[PDB]
Amino acid sequence: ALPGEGAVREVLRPLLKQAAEKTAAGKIVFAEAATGTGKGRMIASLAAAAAIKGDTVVVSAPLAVTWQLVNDMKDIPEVRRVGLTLSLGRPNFISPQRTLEWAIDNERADLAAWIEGGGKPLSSHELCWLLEDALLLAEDLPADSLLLTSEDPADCPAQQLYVAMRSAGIILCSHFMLAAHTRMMQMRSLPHFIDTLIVDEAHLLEQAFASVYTHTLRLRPLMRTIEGLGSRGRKPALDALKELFTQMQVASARSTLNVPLSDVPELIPALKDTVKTLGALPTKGMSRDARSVIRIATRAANDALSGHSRLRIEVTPVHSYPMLLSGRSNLQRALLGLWNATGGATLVSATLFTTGDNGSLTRWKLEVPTERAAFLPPVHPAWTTAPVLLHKEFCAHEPDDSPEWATECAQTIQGVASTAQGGTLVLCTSYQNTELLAGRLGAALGDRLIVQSKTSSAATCLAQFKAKHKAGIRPVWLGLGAAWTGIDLSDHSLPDNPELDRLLSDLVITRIPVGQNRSLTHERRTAIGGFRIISQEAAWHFRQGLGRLVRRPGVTHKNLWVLDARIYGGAAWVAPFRQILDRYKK
Repeated sequence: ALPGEGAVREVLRPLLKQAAEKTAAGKIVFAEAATGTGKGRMIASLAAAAAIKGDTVVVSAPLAVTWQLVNDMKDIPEVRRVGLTLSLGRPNFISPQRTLEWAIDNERADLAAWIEGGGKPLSSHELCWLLEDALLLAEDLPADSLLLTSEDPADCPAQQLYVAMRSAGIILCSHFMLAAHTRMMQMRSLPHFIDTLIVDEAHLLEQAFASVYTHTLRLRPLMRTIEGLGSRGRKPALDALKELFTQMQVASARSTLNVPLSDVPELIPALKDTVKTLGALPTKGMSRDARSVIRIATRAANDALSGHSRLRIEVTPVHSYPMLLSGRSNLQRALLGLWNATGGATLVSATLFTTGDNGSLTRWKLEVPTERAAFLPPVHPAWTTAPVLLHKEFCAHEPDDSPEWATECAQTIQGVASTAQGGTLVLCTSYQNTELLAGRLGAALGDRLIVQSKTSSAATCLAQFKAKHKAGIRPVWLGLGAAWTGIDLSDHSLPDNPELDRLLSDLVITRIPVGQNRSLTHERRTAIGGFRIISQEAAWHFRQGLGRLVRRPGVTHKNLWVLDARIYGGAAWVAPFRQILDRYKK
């Protein structure tokens, strides 16, 4: 037996046994278990067994689920022997100054108010300024430019937090920490070699790598920084940034899209001049604020100049906030560098596969060597589907971003709000759909409707959903983005009475989530694999969206609605999404 195997639920013991075995054998184990099965105890036992063997063990997991992970591990007597610590590196926090400035710059009152409130945690010392919270507040946050770096002045609150939090057999870190560690490891805090790696919520890991390997040149705060400097080299740098912005206008007009360097050679002169000038103004007498701003800007411009990254131009015709994104479409090299510094690994997530035991997509995303992948059978008990009603109602008009489609879909959603026992989460695939559905549902569902938009984040909507449900209303949340994948809609006021959990009683998927992924990795994956990758990403996102209904066993009165007309229209390409839905009693 394994340390803490008695704490693990019986339904996970075969998964745990195979995972421990194959991980000790040097395999990258794929372990998918339904949310609410006690996966934290399984991970605790895996890490305890590995560290008991003398292995360096690292558990990479988001800080949202890290409190309970430490709680599950601190109960194992052998874990209390070999040591447990948290490597709360700088890739975990944001820069309060830069993040504030960004929030006012882009009119995000939620993010601005959270930064002004002290960055206190939405979910030793109290952890604040977390990157994951800011991402829940700005799904499109440019983490790269706002992450707390070692070049930040020590009077920064997040910098002081990192230094204080820098307070050993089992090391626990976040996905972003592990990605940044991989990056710094490959160049010419954490173990240089990972004997045993365990990744909770592995489906997020790839998104953490792409974020770490993305560079972001934001022109407005950079120019505003240089304006408040000495006149030594100010005029050339400002002229060069102006030339870069003009060239960005020209290059975005050149073709109307994630395009490479060779498609926009006009920026090449521009960025080289920019870097040159950003290195020519004297460091003598710059506060480390401006030092960070300018060095981050030079790094971003050089990564753009690399020719190995792909660029996004966001300029005046389309985006009031000028910005140059340069990300990698090929984290192949990065994640192989990771796995080569790893003896064995267990990837744990509620959603690892797409339409089956099929872990092809996820193995491609994390670039696991095919000779090390070990696909275990997924564990989904009966209670994930037993208290669920899959209703037969749906919108006849196909989802086409039209006024007519909104007019019909909103009637169906109105009926759902009419028969709902508690809250209702209506998942959407774009802000345009949210705005149309809000236009039709506003007057009737008043003081019940929550409209998630570019000005109302997923987490402010989450807090409001919880609040209006606590007040006895049956709130109806038109949500998107993290609402598909991130939110945990289980009533924390009823930890021991799941039969009374009515926080989310009716989930309504408006559209098949085709096209929710816009990352460079997925774009290249499509350019290689085709509609296979498109459909598999859709099915994966769809299973994630379904995973918001039943978060623990013993719940009752959960209703599921799928309004997409193509689901019931007899088209062949919608074949996977029906299979998943056939796991219910309609």
